[PDB]
Amino acid sequence: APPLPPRNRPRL
Amino acid sequence: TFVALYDYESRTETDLSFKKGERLQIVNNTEGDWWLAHSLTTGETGYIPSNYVAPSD
Repeated sequence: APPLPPRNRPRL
Repeated sequence: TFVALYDYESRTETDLSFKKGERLQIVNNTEGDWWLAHSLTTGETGYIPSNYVAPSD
């Protein structure tokens, strides 16, 4: 399976 | 709508797990590589890796 992408930028 | 190309098992509580062939509605796709999706098959909603799904009919 494809590599998972990094998590999204958390919002503040 | 989108369809899953692979299965995906949630890695955090607010992810959405899904199966290959499952139809998903994309509800937010502006926050990064992880999209908020609503499963049309299970009714559940959570984040998914956008590279595991593709546009469907």
